[PDB]
Amino acid sequence: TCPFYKKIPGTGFTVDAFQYGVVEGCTAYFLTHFHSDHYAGLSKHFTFPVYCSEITGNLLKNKLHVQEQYIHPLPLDTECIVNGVKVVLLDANHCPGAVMILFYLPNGTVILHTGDFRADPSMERSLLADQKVHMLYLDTTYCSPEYTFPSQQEVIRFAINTAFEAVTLNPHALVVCGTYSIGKEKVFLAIADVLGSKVGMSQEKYKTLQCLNIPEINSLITTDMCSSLVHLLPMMQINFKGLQSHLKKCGGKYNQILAFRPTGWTHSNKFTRIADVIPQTKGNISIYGIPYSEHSSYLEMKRFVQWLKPQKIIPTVNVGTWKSRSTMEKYFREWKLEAGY
Ligand code: NI
Repeated sequence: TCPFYKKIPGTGFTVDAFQYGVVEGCTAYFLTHFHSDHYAGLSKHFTFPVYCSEITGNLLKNKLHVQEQYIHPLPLDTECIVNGVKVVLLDANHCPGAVMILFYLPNGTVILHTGDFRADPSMERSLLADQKVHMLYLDTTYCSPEYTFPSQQEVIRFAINTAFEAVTLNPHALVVCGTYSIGKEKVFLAIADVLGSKVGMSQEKYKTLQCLNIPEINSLITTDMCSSLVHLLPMMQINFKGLQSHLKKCGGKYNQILAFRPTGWTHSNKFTRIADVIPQTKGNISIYGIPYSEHSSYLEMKRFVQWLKPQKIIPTVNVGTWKSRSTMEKYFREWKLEAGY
């Protein structure tokens, strides 16, 4: 059964609620982004209307084979009417095609559902600036002050410099990057660009990337592994055994692997600045864990919420424990008392 924080009161609408069978009274199903915890339950057999971005809709059609007649893509930053209710999709600064959704309820209530997001000051100059929001359904993934990590730009700078240095010192090194979902494409694309290589990958991953409207993509990716010195592999293979095994397959073209595991936050962020990060090494294989986040840091989330001044906040992440729920409620009250709304 569908939980309360996936329902939009005063509408026939749900958000990210595909794993509960037919939801009672739901006339339209919104999908914020193509990540499996959110799309869970969609397939070619789904026969209700799905509302989403253009990119999410390309993925629904080509990866899950949802039939075209039930896909309703909407443009961003554009007031649209859906079953009698005005909605707007805004860029969530998450993975490709990820949106936040503003709902203008018939009774005058305004609701913002962030989906998954990485709050940024640029959002303070979207269509959010124009009006009041009564209820915020907030991605609270990292809602605790211990969650600090660098900007995406700093992390990419570290990665490009690291890869460029290693391959310039050794022209026979291979760079490997781990993946398990869409998002974080900048990591592997930036590395390939500085090295003048295309990124090589499986047919299934190439297919996924072809759905994402990235400019000049035919120029950056390939299924021909032998022509590439940046390879993508599944995240589970990014360990000394899986990499030793991959190196065997490259037929004596390479004698070293430098690999990257983009993670979210890890506890080493408590102690170690991005500049100071070092790999785990065994023989001719080095592995860097880099904190490339597509969710708000605590400080980024706090700044967004204190700007927005919502009347009520409903968390959508870490909602399963009393300890988490209590912690999050205490922060929302601090924020409110500090800023005065
Ligand atoms: Ni996500």
